[PDB]
Amino acid sequence: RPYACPVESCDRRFSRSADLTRHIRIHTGQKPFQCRICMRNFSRSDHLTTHIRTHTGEKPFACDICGRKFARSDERKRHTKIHL
DNA sequence: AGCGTGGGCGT
DNA sequence: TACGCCCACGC
Ligand SMILES: [Zn+2]
Ligand SMILES: [Zn+2]
Ligand SMILES: [Zn+2]
Repeated sequence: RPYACPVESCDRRFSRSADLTRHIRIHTGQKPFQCRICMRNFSRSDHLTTHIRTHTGEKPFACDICGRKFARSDERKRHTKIHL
């Protein structure tokens, strides 16, 4: 990790410089992606993609056991474990 | 449950 | 750079 955050209060370090460039948005407060629906801003395009599903009700991820649908794969993952 | 949001990293 | 997921933490 040759790339450290130059911010005074922060001690984080990164392997790839591009990851620090993304991280630095936490301190500058830049949120480049906007929701056309509710006008809310987001720091990441991937998080913007999933936020919009809270409006459309789109749920691409169904549980392998019962078939209950989820907007994000991680919610389905958190759910599947309840069948154990 | 509903879902924000950072870290690791692949395309 | 710009984007897209997995994985995880958090409220
Ligand atoms: Zn920092
Ligand atoms: Zn929105
Ligand atoms: Zn299920």
